[PDB]
Amino acid sequence: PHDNLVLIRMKPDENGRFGFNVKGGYDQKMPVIVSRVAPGTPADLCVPRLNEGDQVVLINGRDIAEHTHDQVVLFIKASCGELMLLVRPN
Amino acid sequence: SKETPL
Repeated sequence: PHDNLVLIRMKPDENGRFGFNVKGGYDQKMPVIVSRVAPGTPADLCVPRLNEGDQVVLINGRDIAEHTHDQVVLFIKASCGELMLLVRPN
Repeated sequence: SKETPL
């Protein structure tokens, strides 16, 4: 992914949550995909909105192509004061 | 297939 990308910025909630699920990485033979988006959460109310099926390319400006699922999760957990995501819509 | 909420 490099042609039609979307840059998303979201501030975490009171509990330090964004309201979205991730699947894949380097340890999993599948890219990082946003599997689920919870309603009324930062991921659901941000502009542009983070949608289900979006392929994650960057997390806070870092390339996560060679990173495992656990590392990807911990990188998102280190942006809590906003989370930056570069995704490919699907 | 691992899934994690954030």
